[PDB]
Amino acid sequence: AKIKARDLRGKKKEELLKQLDDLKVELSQLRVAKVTGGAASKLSKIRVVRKSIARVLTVINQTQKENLRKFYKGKKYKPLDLRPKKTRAMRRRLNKHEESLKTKKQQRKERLYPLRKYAVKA
Amino acid sequence: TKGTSSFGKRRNKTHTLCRRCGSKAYHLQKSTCGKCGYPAKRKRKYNWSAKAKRRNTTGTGRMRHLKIVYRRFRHGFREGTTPKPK
Amino acid sequence: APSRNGMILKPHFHKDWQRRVATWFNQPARKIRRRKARQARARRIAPRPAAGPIRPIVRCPTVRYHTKVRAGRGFSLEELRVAGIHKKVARTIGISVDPRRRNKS
Amino acid sequence: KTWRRWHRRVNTTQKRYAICSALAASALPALVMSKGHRIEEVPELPLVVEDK
Amino acid sequence: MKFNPFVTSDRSKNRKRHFNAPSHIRRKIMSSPLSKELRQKYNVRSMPIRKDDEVQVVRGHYKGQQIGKVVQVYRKKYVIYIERVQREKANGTTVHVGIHPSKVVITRLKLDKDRKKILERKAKSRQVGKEKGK
Amino acid sequence: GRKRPVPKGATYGKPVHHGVNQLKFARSLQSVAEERAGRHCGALRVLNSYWVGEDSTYKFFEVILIDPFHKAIRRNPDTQWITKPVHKHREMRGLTSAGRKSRGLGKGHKFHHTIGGSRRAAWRRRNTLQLHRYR
Amino acid sequence: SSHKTFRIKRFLAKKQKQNRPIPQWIWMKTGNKIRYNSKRRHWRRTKLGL
RNA sequence: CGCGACCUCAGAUCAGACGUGGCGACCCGCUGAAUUUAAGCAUAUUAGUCAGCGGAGGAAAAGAAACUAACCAGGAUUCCCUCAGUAACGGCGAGUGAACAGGGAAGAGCCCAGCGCCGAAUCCCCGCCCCGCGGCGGGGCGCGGGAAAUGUGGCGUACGG
RNA sequence: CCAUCUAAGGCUAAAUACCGGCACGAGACCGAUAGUCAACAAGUACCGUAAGGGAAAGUUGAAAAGAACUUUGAAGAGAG
RNA sequence: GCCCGGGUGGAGCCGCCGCAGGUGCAGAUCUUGGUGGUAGUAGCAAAUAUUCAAACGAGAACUUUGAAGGCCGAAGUGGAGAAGGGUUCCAUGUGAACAGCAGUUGAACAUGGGUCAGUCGGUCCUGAGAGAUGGGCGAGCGCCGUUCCGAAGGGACGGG
RNA sequence: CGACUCUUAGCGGUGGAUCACUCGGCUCGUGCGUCGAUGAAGAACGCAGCUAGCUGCGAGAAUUAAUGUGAAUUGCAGGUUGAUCAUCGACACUUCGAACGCACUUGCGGCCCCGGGUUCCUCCCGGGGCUACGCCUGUCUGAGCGUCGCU
Ligand SMILES: [Mg+2]
Ligand SMILES: [Mg+2]
Ligand SMILES: [Mg+2]
Ligand SMILES: [Mg+2]
Ligand SMILES: [Mg+2]
Ligand SMILES: [Mg+2]
Ligand SMILES: [Mg+2]
Ligand SMILES: [Mg+2]
Ligand SMILES: [Mg+2]
Ligand SMILES: [Mg+2]
Ligand SMILES: [Mg+2]
Ligand SMILES: [Mg+2]
Ligand SMILES: [Mg+2]
Ligand SMILES: [Mg+2]
Ligand SMILES: [Mg+2]
Ligand SMILES: [Mg+2]
Ligand SMILES: [Mg+2]
Ligand SMILES: [Mg+2]
Ligand SMILES: [Mg+2]
Ligand SMILES: [Mg+2]
Ligand SMILES: [Mg+2]
Ligand SMILES: [Mg+2]
Ligand SMILES: [Mg+2]
Ligand SMILES: [Mg+2]
Ligand SMILES: [Mg+2]
Ligand SMILES: [Mg+2]
Ligand SMILES: [Mg+2]
Ligand SMILES: [Mg+2]
Ligand SMILES: [Mg+2]
Ligand SMILES: [Mg+2]
Ligand SMILES: [Mg+2]
Ligand SMILES: [Mg+2]
Ligand SMILES: [Mg+2]
Ligand SMILES: [Mg+2]
Ligand SMILES: [Mg+2]
Ligand SMILES: [Mg+2]
Ligand SMILES: [Mg+2]
Ligand SMILES: [Mg+2]
Ligand SMILES: [Mg+2]
Ligand SMILES: [Mg+2]
Ligand SMILES: [Mg+2]
Ligand SMILES: [Mg+2]
Ligand SMILES: [Mg+2]
Ligand SMILES: [Mg+2]
Ligand SMILES: [Zn+2]
Repeated sequence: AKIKARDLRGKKKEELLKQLDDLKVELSQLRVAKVTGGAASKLSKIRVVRKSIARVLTVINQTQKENLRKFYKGKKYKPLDLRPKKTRAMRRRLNKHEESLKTKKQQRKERLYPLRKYAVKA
Repeated sequence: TKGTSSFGKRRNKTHTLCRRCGSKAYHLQKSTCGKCGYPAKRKRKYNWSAKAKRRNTTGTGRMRHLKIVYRRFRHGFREGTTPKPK
Repeated sequence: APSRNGMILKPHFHKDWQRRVATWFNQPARKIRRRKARQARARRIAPRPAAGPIRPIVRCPTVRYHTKVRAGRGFSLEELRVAGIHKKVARTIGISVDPRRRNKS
Repeated sequence: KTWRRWHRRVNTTQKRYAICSALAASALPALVMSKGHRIEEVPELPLVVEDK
Repeated sequence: MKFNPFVTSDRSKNRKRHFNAPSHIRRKIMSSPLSKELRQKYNVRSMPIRKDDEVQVVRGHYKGQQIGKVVQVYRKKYVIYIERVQREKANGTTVHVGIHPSKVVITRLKLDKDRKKILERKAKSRQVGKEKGK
Repeated sequence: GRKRPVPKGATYGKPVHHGVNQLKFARSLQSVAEERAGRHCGALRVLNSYWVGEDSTYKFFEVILIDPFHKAIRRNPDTQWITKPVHKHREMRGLTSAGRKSRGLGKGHKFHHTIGGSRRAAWRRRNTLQLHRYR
Repeated sequence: SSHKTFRIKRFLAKKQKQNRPIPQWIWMKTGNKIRYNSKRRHWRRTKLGL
């Protein structure tokens, strides 16, 4: 009676689309019944069918994008949807490597004169 | 003649609805909004009227993306991960 | 208008002084924050002196104060060289160093 | 206006004088009772107990 | 006296939080004490009220020695309804009268798995607190 | 120079502000050129500029711009400072060498007007009341 | 006017839909302070701007 | 005439990137009044203030002397106390008005061009292989392409090298 | 004659500022003609072509237990 | 100014020693709100005009039907549109408020309905004009300019 | 006597003062200090069984998934393997808007790939993906009685 997202994950796309179509036709029948005058039991089911449709569509989209990004993880250029989505400012900062690397003159200087741990007697 | 009699002749409008700010201030003949200056890239905003500035400022509308980033910020813009399943 | 007798005054309140007023209601909070930062740095540098690098002896540069002795900005290169301290190693072992100061005496 | 003169400063010698006067007056049964404190059973109003 | 600087003692703030707490805070707020036997058995003092626990009414016009089963918990109105406390209106139909949980004591609980988990957690925490207090 | 943009004369007010066509701009033509180049190329950052020629009615400047998102500079440690967001539109904020000259920045008795950040900062610091808590 | 634009007709439709009175089950909720619809507009009195 | 370099300049729905607009309490660059005071008023004052324009950050700007001083000398910038309503400006009228030294908060110093020496010893990008890749990096292989001698990298900058 | 720097290239945290924003704490403050214009479906209703202007409005009761039923009147509205 | 008594009321309040102030109203053509006399008064008088019978209904000068007498008199008090209005249109129901008397009636209120296009218009063209690029000017948002300081054609019969 | 007027009191109206309440302000302080072509701020239109406003949301439309919690939501109906709330990291997110094929009527296109007509042979219908300006590095195609070199 209740369609849940837990057991829809293992199923593949074809029967998911078939179930979506069945839910859509059931929703259309519910709407026409509401217009022509139906029981409160049929009126209440409209929300549950809408939410079941939402669940099916959400599962479809989630699996599709998971597979897409899994397939694209091994490539240099990714679609903007699959690229990380943080603030525009943080997206154009220097990355960790080019933020950490140092000129070899400074490398030489800090190698020759490192900071020392020390204390002075009172 | 300059008053009540003249008031009967007005039957064509000067402004219409702006396509950007939504107010009825789009002068047709000048093709320009008198509230936001729609054809211009930058919005019309003078700070000699703080009331006008506060009528249509950032905090007035839906804030449908800034509201979300305000709470995304409280976790360091965590992304690409999910909580541990049951 | 002048009263019977008194001082001629020139109050400098002919501008919009009420817009630029610096109240000091955050003075205790500022002191608390400075303290906390001070102790945080002192804990951060574990055995090192809390005050910082040692500094040098200098004379105040004026007839009014030339009898007094301050703490200077840093030791100069002549003093470091004659004391046998390298200018680069002094900073990392705790000696404040500046190259601007001369030594006339 | 927020820049009213909220705070006042008192001389350190005057503060110490006030503290001394309060301490001295705390040792007189008449003044302590007139303050309203019920000390009719107290054995000795400069009440001192050990450090335990 | 409260010393934590991050928790408020402001009357208006506390009242606002109380009157706009969400439902899962309402569940916490409407808790009522256990009977003496249950308290001694479970080493627990208070429990949030559930739908079909039974109750002794301690204060109000309906105080008495009648064990009454709760019919439903109206969290929006901060009220529970007991199957025996009720009054008849003008037309003769009988309606339940609201009773606040704080004026209510449980006779015995509905032992669900979550309920017994909560009871065991409360008892364990109280016992470890007492042992630390030793 | 710079003549006052007023309708015919009509700079209404007291006679001390009646001047029209002998006024001088506060910024140099080099700074104006740098700001024009920066405005036209909004994706680059202005580094410096130099004079290459002039005549009666024109002055010619060549201005260096840097593309901040090119790897050739983003991977070079000593020039990646310009890629920081803080250095946007230096010519518009008067931070280039030519722009700085007009701000009256300096050290010594000649430049007391800009003790602190700038003229704005000095004027602010000198024109507030420090109403202390105790007074 | 019989001649009208699509956006004008849509705005008119929304304004007309907004003009109904409140449902009778509103006023006897618990946390309710509404007695009637105070935003009702009559075509003779207020002229919709535009 | 043709073919080939280089220079200068075009065309692209060429491959990959970047800017626009908003908020604007605090900050930076311009432009910038008149009410008002002077018991009138034009210089002054209001005020480099309001209004106007542009550009940012979490702070901004400033900053390691073409400095202060004249002392037995101090030593980047910034902020507070004081210097001081003082030196000074001003129909010397009304009014305006800093700085050095001194005590503190904090405290951090550095890098190029040039001059020269190193077989351009330098950098970017495409293809394949290996690592992890939700801040696209490291290693290797490419008689792969390009930039660059109209000058990339290492040493090196006034405290000398 | 002395003194002191080395301009016309560049980077740099901390102390400092903050009537906007997020999240908090407090008060010798105001207590519905007060305090924000706005304690409430308030920048809302409403006015102006437009720039823009801009309100009024808190309190049953512990719990609706919000007056069944009879009677006069068409009803509002009354008596029990 | 205050203290008691009586009544109403239903949850906080005052005395003394100090401290602090947004601390005392008859006026300001004071601000906001409320209420009087005037006063059951002025008035409900521009464009000739209404009458009889019946029905419905608690209720009829005003509603509906029938009859009579009138007016608009085709440059209309007729039949349709443009602009503007935006559901005022239609049916049913109600008579609290509104329609400055009344209403059984309404453009009021409450429930529901109603606008169908290859050919009717928009959509296309250009007019007076408006307005980008190139260019120029401009501290700057931007402004001038519309062929003028432009490498301004992405088209085609045909042939290979 | 009666009417009318005046005064005082009781009661009843009218009105909404006073008092007592306060999920609201004002002021000070603290920590953080984060928007946008991967499409912001703002606007429009829609979305509930009964829904006008406010609020929430976006054709998955008073919300989907996931995690925590653990038996409700409620004005009336209807129906523990997890109701409702909260958190929020997955997913989705209509039209305008810097707003981006050209214009602003939602009018008119162009190119490529799919599904219907065809059984590609072209139209027609539907679906999907591109088609703004400036600018940087590189690539390709070019122009020049610009400077040259061999014929
Ligand atoms: Mg702007
Ligand atoms: Mg006198
Ligand atoms: Mg005197
Ligand atoms: Mg605690
Ligand atoms: Mg100037
Ligand atoms: Mg100069
Ligand atoms: Mg009208
Ligand atoms: Mg005067
Ligand atoms: Mg005058
Ligand atoms: Mg003057
Ligand atoms: Mg001046
Ligand atoms: Mg300004
Ligand atoms: Mg900007
Ligand atoms: Mg930012
Ligand atoms: Mg800086
Ligand atoms: Mg130097
Ligand atoms: Mg100094
Ligand atoms: Mg003095
Ligand atoms: Mg004189
Ligand atoms: Mg001055
Ligand atoms: Mg000093
Ligand atoms: Mg110190
Ligand atoms: Mg070199
Ligand atoms: Mg130099
Ligand atoms: Mg320098
Ligand atoms: Mg700098
Ligand atoms: Mg405190
Ligand atoms: Mg009141
Ligand atoms: Mg009341
Ligand atoms: Mg009460
Ligand atoms: Mg007060
Ligand atoms: Mg009065
Ligand atoms: Mg009369
Ligand atoms: Mg007609
Ligand atoms: Mg007709
Ligand atoms: Mg009709
Ligand atoms: Mg009437
Ligand atoms: Mg036909
Ligand atoms: Mg133009
Ligand atoms: Mg009376
Ligand atoms: Mg709706
Ligand atoms: Mg869910
Ligand atoms: Mg759950
Ligand atoms: Mg058109
Ligand atoms: Zn507009």
